[PDB]
Amino acid sequence: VQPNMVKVLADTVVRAGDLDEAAAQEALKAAEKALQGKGAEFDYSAAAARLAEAAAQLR
Amino acid sequence: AVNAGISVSRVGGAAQTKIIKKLSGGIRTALAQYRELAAFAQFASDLDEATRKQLEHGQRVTELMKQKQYAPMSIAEMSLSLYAAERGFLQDVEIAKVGSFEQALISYFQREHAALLAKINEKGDFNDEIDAGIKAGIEKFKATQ
Amino acid sequence: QTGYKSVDAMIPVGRGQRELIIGDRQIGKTALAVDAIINQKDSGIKCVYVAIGQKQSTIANVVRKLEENGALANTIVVAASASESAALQYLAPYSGCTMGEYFRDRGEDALIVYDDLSKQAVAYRQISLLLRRPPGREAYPGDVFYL
Amino acid sequence: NTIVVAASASESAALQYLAPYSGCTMGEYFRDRGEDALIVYDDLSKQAVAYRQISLLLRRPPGREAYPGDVFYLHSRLLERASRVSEEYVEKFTNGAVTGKTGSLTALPIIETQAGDVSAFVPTNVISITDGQIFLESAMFNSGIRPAVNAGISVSRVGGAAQTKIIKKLSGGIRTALAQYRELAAFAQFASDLDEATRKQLEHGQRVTELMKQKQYAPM
Amino acid sequence: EKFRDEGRDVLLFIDNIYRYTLAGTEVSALLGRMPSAVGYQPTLAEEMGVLQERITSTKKGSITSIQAVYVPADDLTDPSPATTFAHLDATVVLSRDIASLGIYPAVDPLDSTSRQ
Amino acid sequence: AGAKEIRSKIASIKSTQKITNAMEKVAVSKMRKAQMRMAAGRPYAERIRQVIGHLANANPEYRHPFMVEREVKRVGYIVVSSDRGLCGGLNINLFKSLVKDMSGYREQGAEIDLCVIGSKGASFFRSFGGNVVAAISHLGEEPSINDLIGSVKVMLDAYLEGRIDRLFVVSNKFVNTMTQKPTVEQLIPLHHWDYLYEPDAKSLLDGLLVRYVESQVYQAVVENNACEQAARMIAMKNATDNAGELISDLQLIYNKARQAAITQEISEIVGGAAAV
Amino acid sequence: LDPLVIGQDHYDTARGVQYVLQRYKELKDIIAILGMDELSEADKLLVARARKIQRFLSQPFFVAEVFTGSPGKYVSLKDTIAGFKGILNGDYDHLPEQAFYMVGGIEEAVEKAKKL
Amino acid sequence: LDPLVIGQDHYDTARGVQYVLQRYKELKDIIAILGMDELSEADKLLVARARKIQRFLSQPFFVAEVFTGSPGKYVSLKDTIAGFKGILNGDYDHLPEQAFYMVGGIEEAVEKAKK
Ligand SMILES: Nc1ncnc2c1ncn2[C@@H]1O[C@H](COP(=O)(O)OP(=O)(O)OP(=O)(O)O)[C@@H](O)[C@H]1O
Repeated sequence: VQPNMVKVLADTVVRAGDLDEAAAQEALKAAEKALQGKGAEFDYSAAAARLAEAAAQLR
Repeated sequence: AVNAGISVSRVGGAAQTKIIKKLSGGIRTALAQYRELAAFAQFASDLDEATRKQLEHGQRVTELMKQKQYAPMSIAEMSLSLYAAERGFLQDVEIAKVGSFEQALISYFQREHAALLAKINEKGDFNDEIDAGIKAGIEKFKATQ
Repeated sequence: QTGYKSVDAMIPVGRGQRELIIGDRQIGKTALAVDAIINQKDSGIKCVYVAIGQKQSTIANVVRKLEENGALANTIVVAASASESAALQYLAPYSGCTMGEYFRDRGEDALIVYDDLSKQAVAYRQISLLLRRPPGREAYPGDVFYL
Repeated sequence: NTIVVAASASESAALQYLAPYSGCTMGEYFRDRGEDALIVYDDLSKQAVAYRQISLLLRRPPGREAYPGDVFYLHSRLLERASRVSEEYVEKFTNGAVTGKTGSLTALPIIETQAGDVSAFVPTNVISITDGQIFLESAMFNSGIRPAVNAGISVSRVGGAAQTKIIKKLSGGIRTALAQYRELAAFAQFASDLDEATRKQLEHGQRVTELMKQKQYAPM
Repeated sequence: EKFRDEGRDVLLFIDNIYRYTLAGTEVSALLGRMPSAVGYQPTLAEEMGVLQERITSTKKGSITSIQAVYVPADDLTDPSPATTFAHLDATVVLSRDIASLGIYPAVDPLDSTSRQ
Repeated sequence: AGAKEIRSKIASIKSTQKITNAMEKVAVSKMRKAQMRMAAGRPYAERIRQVIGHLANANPEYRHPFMVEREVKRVGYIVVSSDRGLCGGLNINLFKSLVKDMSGYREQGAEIDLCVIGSKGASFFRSFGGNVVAAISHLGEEPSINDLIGSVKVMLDAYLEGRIDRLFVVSNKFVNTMTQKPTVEQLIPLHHWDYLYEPDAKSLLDGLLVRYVESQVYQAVVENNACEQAARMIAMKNATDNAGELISDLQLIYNKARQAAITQEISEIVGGAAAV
Repeated sequence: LDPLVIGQDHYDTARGVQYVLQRYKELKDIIAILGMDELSEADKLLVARARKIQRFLSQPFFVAEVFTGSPGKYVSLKDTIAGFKGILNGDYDHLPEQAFYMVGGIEEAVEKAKKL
Repeated sequence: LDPLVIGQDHYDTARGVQYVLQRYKELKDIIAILGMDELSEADKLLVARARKIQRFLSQPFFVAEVFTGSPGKYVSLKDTIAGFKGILNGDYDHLPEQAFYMVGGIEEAVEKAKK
């Protein structure tokens, strides 16, 4: 409340812990982990530079 | 309108003069790097440095090979234009002012270094004296004109 | 030397070489060959220009452009236009070639343009089909490579 | 009201070659006396086949698809007889017995093509001779549009001069709606995402295209 | 040519040049000549050149020709338009979309070409 | 070889070309729909940010852990990606800027942790082996903010226990209908009168910062959806043009085969007629 | 194939089968390039009903039992009209497309669907 | 090209090279229309190995020294079998494809990749 302006900032859903913690648990459970990689691989750029050069042959 | 991808001469540089054979080794590769990259100029601000500089050299060599009808050039004038393309004196010059640059350079060498052009127009010789005189004339053109 | 930067830098032509000029219509084939003729006016190489199947006004414009650039006195022009007999259109390249071979056989250097060999093959196809010779690919005679 | 002229498939090729000229002479009887006639040639293609058989058996020199050099003259001699003649020609022919009337013979030749190839020799000749063409397509015939008229490529050179006032007044918006449906026909399965005016033009084009269907043997 | 030889500049209109070519095909088929590629007469370029080389500018006057061209099977590399386009100096292309806008004459400014 | 199979390939590439021309217009309509969903979420977030920047200056007696910074070697990333194909370099340039920002922390010895939105980024770290702490896919053409609550809370709870020290979001911003710019943007380190506070204002700050992080992640997801539809528009226009190029090449091959067939049939007729 | 010869019902069943197959003939290369998911819902239902129409057109023969290994079937006209009307009306939208291949009557397609 | 003449190893390398180039030839229209990005992952890997095979099949010649200025190469049969086997097995998936162009051995592609 401002003396010339009223601002209600609402909610799409009821914010309580029994609804929000279950969404946090479903977000933790749905993380698909197929191989336990170290994260320091080079193969990202070796696919990405080839796929970046392949996209300009189309346009 | 010469398609440099598929035009070829079987005799090649056995027929050519020495200065023309020495200075045209980098023309075909600059036109080759331009073939596919000529469609990339609509997004070329978000590219790496070597691809951007290869495409800039490709646009400069492509703008150098345009030529009017009924205007022949001698051995010395094509050697001046090929040395201006090959040795990196087109690098700070924009595309729409390439060929006007070429014409002004030819006129400057006709009024300052006419004995050098008469030396080149004998049998197309190349040595270190001609190399140094051309590079000193092009640096004085790029500094004072 | 043709005087063009792209031709003399990339695809160089020597004395005695055969170098084809090939492409679609109206994109500058006569222009490159005529400017290669005009660049021989101070080089010692004499010139022959053979027009096969062209229009007469095109031939007269070519000879006026040869006189306006100072190279007509170095050049023989042989003309067999589009409303001549097909025999003369077939035989004009060999006649101009004999005219260049005069300077070849005496230790001098010449340069010849055949500004359409494709119209000479059409005229030889006309002569061979009127003799009822059996044709092959694209109704051309079997000896057309030999032509 | 109809004279039927028949030259069947087991008869001589000379009779199949002469049948359209004989039927044209019977139709011209009505044109020369200030009356109006309409003639259908149900296969001019088979007449060209019979004339090709006659010309090859007489050892006349062949050309494209082994047709002789006068097959264009064969169809042009026949199709130029279909005409509208002036009142002066009719008064000259009948020696003043019929006065103040024009006469006419209208032709509807029929050409069978092979898999939509209209650039074969005999269809190119009859397309070049005539005043207009009605193209029928097999794909529109299989899609339920039982008069299979492709309105995009069919054409009449006479046009709105050959129409009454009410038909010429109403037909132009139907032509505009069919051309808009031919431009917008790919968008019909994705019409829920379109703009409102584009959807309105698409629905009007679908309604006009559904109105162009008509049963056989019910002329309006 | 008589109108050109009175010292004038003459227009000559040819309604279709392809029907001139096809009449040459039919006349060559009636005389029993051996046909050339895609069915045409073996004197195709010569019979085109006898007609087109008489349409010129001379020292007395000129004849300028306007000839409408049909293209067979929408093929520009067919021998009849390939022989005809070797003689043409300009093309004028008429368009339906310019005429539907009410603009007359309906010449396409992008599709019409000229050697001049 | 023969003209029939060339004619059937021309009909096949024409039937592909019509519907790629249609789905370009479908991508235009879904881009405009995602633009009106982009325009509606902004006056929540500017009022929340103005209230936060008033309350952080009016009350210096409490600092939330989001508002201050810690220099410990671990960072977190929230990657926003699509689930379908036919996007010309949206995901690929986004992934390129992602490995570009990740390599400055990977060479330092710092640990990284990833939250993934979309199926293509899940395929990316499933193929190459990224360590994912929270994942979500199958959000449609209108995403809702109640789907994002869990993955954002896993990201914030990993900040609140001291595991994450800095959070970023990697998503594409709508510059214009022709330009999609892959950025990395920081989230967690963000008139002389005073608001009355009906609860404690500390718990008000504890709520409003969490709602601001949720609104920023939701605006990034909806703007990435609009960038996906613009890239789909550019890709279907390119597919229509390359289809027309292949149609023109096959039409030249068909006209060559038609002329050769007429010449061969006439040579057979003339050679048969000369022998009789 | 006239409504005054075979009746109205036979004619609408045959033209409905031909309309659905002519539509699927235009959708085949589109599914061959982009896939099944990129169409609308009525296209997906029509492509599934059309593949079932193309498998149900097949029949084992008594003279071809040396080639198939399976016995031959005789199917009446009314069984054919009722089966193709039942596929066209969506009364078998739940069965897989392999159930309609080499069966005979529509009841045999239902018996084969329980064995896949 | 028969296993009782040249051995099983050389024949298997040649059949694997021809398999990879045939499956690359079958994807030309779909790569021309939609691009490489909508292939599957094994298809993308096979297109990458196919372009490296196509670049490694070229060779500078001794009689073509006038055309280019690059020196000619003689490659033995053992180095050809070992190099194409190393491309087909995945030993040079980290190399760029333009390092496989106009070299003699696979070791010259290894030195050309570091430039
Ligand atoms: N270097 C050039 N710069 C500008 N215009 C040029 C150049 N070369 C040729 N042209 C123009 O291109 C046009 C076509 O050239 P030209 O007549 O030589 O072509 P062509 O292929 O020989 O044609 P034709 O079919 O008549 O033999 C001419 O109008 C000419 O002026």
